[PDB]
Amino acid sequence: QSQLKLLVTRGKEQGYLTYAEVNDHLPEDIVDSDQIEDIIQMINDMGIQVMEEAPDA
Amino acid sequence: ETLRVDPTNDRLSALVEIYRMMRPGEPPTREAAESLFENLFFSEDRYDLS
Amino acid sequence: ARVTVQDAVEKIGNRFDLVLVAARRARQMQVGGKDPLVPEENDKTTVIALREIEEGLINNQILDVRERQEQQEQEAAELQAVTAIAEGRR
Amino acid sequence: LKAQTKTEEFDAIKIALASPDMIRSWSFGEVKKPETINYRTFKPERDGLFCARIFGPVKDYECLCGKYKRLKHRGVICEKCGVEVTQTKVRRERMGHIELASPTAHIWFLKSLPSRIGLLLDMPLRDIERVLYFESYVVIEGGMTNLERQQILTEEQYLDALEEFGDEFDAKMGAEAIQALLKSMDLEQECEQLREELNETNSETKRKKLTKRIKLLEAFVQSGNKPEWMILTVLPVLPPDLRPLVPLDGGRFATSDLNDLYRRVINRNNRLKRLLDLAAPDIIVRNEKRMLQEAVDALLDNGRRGRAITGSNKRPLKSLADMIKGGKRVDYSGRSVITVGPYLRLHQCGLPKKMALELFKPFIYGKLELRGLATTIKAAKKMVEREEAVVWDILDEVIREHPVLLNRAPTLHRLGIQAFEPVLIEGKAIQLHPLVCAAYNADFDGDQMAVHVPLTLEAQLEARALMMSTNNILSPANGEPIIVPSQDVVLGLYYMTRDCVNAKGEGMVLTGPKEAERLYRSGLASLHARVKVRITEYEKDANGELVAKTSLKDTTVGRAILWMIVPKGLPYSIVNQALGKKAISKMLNTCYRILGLKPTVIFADQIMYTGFAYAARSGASVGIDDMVIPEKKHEIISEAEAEVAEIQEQFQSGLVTAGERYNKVIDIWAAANDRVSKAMMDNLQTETVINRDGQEEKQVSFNSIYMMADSGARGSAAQIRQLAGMRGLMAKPDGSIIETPITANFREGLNVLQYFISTHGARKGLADTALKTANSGYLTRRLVDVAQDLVVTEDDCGTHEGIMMTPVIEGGDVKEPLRDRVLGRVTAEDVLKPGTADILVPRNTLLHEQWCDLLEENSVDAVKVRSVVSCDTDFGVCAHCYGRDLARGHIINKGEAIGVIAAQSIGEPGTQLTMRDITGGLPRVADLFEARRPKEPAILAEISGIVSFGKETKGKRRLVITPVDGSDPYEEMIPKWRQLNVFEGERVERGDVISDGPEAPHDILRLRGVHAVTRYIVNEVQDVYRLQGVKINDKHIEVIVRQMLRKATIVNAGSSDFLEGEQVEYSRVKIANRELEANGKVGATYSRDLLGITKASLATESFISAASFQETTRVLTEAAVAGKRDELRGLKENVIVGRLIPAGTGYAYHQDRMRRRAAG
Ligand SMILES: Nc1nc2c(ncn2[C@@H]2O[C@H](COP(=O)(O)OP(=O)(O)O)[C@@H](OP(=O)(O)OP(=O)(O)O)[C@H]2O)c(=O)[nH]1
Ligand SMILES: [Zn+2]
Ligand SMILES: [Zn+2]
Repeated sequence: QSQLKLLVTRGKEQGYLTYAEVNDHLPEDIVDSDQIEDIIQMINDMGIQVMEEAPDA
Repeated sequence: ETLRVDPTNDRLSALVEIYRMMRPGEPPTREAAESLFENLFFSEDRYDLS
Repeated sequence: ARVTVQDAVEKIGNRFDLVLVAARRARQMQVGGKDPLVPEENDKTTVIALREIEEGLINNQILDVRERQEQQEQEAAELQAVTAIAEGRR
Repeated sequence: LKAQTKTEEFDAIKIALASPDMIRSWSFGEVKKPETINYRTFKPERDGLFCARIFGPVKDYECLCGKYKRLKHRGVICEKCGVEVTQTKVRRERMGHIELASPTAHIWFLKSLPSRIGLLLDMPLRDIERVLYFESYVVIEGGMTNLERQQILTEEQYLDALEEFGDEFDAKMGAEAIQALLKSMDLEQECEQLREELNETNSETKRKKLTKRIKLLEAFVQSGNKPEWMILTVLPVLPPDLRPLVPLDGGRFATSDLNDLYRRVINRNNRLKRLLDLAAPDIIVRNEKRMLQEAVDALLDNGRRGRAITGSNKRPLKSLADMIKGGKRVDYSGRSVITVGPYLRLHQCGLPKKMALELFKPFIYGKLELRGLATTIKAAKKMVEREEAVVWDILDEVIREHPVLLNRAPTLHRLGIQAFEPVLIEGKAIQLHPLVCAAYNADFDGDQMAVHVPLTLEAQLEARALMMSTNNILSPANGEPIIVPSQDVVLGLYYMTRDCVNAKGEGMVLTGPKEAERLYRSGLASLHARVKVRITEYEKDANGELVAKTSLKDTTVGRAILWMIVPKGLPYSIVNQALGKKAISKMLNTCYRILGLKPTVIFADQIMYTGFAYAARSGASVGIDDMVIPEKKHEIISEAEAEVAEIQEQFQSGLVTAGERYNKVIDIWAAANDRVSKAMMDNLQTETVINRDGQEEKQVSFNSIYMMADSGARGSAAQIRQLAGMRGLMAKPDGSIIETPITANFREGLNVLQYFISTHGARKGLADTALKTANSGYLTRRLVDVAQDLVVTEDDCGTHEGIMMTPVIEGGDVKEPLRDRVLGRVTAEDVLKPGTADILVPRNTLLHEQWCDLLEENSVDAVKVRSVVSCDTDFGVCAHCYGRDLARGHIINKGEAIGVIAAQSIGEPGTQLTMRDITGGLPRVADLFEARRPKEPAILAEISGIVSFGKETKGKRRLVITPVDGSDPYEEMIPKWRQLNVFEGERVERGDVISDGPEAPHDILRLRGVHAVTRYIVNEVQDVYRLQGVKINDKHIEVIVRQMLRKATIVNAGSSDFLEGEQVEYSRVKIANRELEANGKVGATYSRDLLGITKASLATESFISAASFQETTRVLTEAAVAGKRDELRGLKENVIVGRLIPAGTGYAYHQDRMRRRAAG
């Protein structure tokens, strides 16, 4: 709901891939060196369908 | 509107939330949650506008 | 072909094959049986092959055929040894 | 009966998972100790990371201890220590392995975008797959009661479920749990049942995940790899030499981080092994397992999760993956500062004595030992190390016809590296021919070039027949000459014309060459008068040959003497009758098209020599009085400031809109700027008075500056306008324009204020330049990466279709014609003629035969031409369909390299592109190639029907248009925002405009047509080059758009699985082999799909080529999953492997090898 709707609606497509944005719109403990790669892998490359492979994962 | 989206309701929950935001790991206590916030904008050894 | 080398390509299309065959002939000259056809005049083997190609002699089919004759000369003329070896292991 | 078991030639490489036994096959021993080198003896330990028995010996042929020394025992191992004494390079190739106790998960197949171990098992990645192997939540491994097959349980749930049943559904936790999970999984039975279930009564509400997983599972099962190999139990070891610990200077060793990693994993693994023999507390052992997981994951690929530190350095440790995820130095090379060499030819360059001495070292050695002089090789070394005169003469022999290729730093296009014949020069700097000084885009500010020596025989011939400067007469981008004379020479030839009246003139006639005697002997001037002479012209027609034509024409002294330089052919005189400006290149071009190579080259050398010589004879300089200011300057400025003063006074008393008076006053100063500019030009242009016979006449100013401007030679109108006129509107950091332009000029004094204003323009100018210079190459990389795989092959196929070429006419409302876009183009088929016959079918439009397209009047302005866009070729490009545009005058040679040359030519003029309903500039080009949808995309009618409203805002909604006719309706979506263009009831055609705005290339290609969308792209990308004034052929754009439309989408039912979007390569080759194979009903119809450069380059057959540019960690992993193999026709992937390139001089090799790989 929250994460999915915010990520999809906002990122259309954030133009310059504004990373420093939705990373703060995420819960749990922040400042980790783990969740970083799970966002730079979805935004581009396999566009459109990748944004549907993100939520399911 | 800012208050409407604010989970915290008092001083303890606020300092604890801030402590969990700054140092995400160890369970926030009483001394740690307070001393950390004090050592951010209210201590010369940790903050100074010169 | 000191400066094109363009007059050689129309004799054998695609400059690449021109490079191949010319390098082939120049390879024959630099090491092994030399014997140029067009007078040297103090030119490297690089250009000598190009001169020959321009002259009209020494192409792809030419070198291949002469290689066939070369094989028929080395093999057929020296079979007395091979045949004698053929009876080695029955 | 082959079956050879040695290291011979390979045709392909295979990538796949590695079994534990597969790892054992590489094992030349087992690392068991964290020890590296001895603390005292500095000798490799027993079973450490640098063993001698396992890997390789330290010294070449002597063992560890010293029982055996020389080559006596090169095949026999040592008695005291099993050390195979062979080479020391053996230590560089030897593998080795570590066999862990408890299983360990591979970091790549675990967490790399899609959970490879998860998706194959259908299970959440960082959620479930983490908590069950980190020893936290136990998982099930198949149950026949109450519990499913892949659910997650807690310790409480575990014991409860164990108490209810137990001893019949046993399922562990951790690594080995996931191992049994993958192992128990049956890929076959699931591949069947999934196909059954995921096809029964389901619309587009499921098909996504269905087709996805089934294709993935089918790929994995057909790949051959067993899921057991997903998590490793045996971890291989990298060779010691690839991670050595070499002693630097005075102790202080230098080791790799991999040694730290392997040492850590060894330690943790050993403790884990020891704990599984002593007391075994669950918490301790499980923690050590997680720690072993940490060490292993850190060794394979750090990334990624906190990053293991240590090593004293606050920086992370370079893991294995970090060494293969992200400039080829070469011997026989050098570099130095360049310098002009006027006395040189066009196929020659100034190569320093000492420089050439060090370069051709091995050649000098061989030649010395060959002739005599030096008794041996070392004798030659000692002979050249002591430069003994005679050696130099030998050098003059080795560099005789041995070409050396030069190179500049910023290599934009093919002409970045050009070969020349070395000429010894007493100096330490490298001299270059001033003619080819433009191709390099090089100046003599202090720039330096590098030199390379073609060692291989065929390498020398490649440099002579391809990379030679004499072979690069024309530019690969545009057919126009590239070695065209520049500033100095053009000014010279411009001064060799310029008809001046009287002044030692008179019509004293002679005969060509004789006039030269007149010039040196003074008496007569040089720029008179005109004067008449006898010109012996030469022309040819029909049957070629040469036809004389002596006559008496009225030229000048300069034209007469300059006529001697002109070759045999050419129209003569009329090429000299003009001047020196732009026709200076035209003459060179025509000479090339009507004569050939050699005569065009010597003509260039002659015009260069003549240009420089007479330029020196002229003595054109630049004094302070050369830039004469207009007298009407102060007048015009006062008038402009008068108008603006009145406007300000009006603004004071309201009246005019003060909100935009800024714009109109800008028009005032802008107009005034044009007034001063026009005044200065009209003055500085004509002037003069002379005194012909009875005096009183006017020509054109001989004012040096004007002479430089009216003859190329770096001098434009704007610059001159700033020199004597005035610097107009100046930019402001806000982006706005100042309402007080620089009234003064460089000829005059400049106030501190306006200079402090101009500094902004200079700053932003240099800044923007620094940006677009790097941005140009940034685009070039993408262009090359997407296009560097297509090469002209299969000679010349059939087909006739092709874009109808027509002169780009903005003349609809602005008048601007360009009808040279058809030349060297292969005709589609007999494109008619106002009557009959004329044009043939496959006849390529000649340079003289394109001039024949003017004898058919202005009526014929449309010709169908075969292009690279079409062409029924397979994996290449038809020679005819392309063209001929090269440095060569003929058609492109079969097996060239269209892709790279195309990309280079496109991204070459990128340096001179100004970044910003008109974007314009480099960014506009990028958006066009990437095929991005506009910020306000228009809409088109998919099927021709009757326009009618579909429920006024009934959704949702937002307007709805429904063009329905013949059969079946359509419901488009109009979002209220933005108006319309077609009333209700009206009929539309197939692809009509119903938004009147920016068009989307996707809609055009999908609906309008491929010819239409390609025409759009080419005619829109050129429009941004028109403004910049950069000439570039349309062929190259068509080339990139060719593979820009590489893939498509099939929609029906065939051997291919419907939803899969595949390239028209396999599509066409399979549809051609199905209509006449079994049945045409076993195949579907495809549909072209527009995809950007990046999206297109992303997809490629070879996994190595992909591993080059895009993210290596992804491509390498996914290619590891499915047993893929490169085989092996790409350019890029065949470069890093270090073999012959499947193009150019190669191709034939690849073709032979390709046909060779048909036996099996
Ligand atoms: N086009 C052409 N020229 C050849 C050919 N063979 C020899 N030449 C010309 O020979 C001239 C100088 O060669 P040399 O080394 O001095 O004498 P060489 O012919 O015996 O080797 C050059 O003239 P140059 O090129 O006219 O000098 P320049 O025009 O570059 O100033 C060179 O181009 C050939 O096959 N084709
Ligand atoms: Zn030994
Ligand atoms: Zn074709």
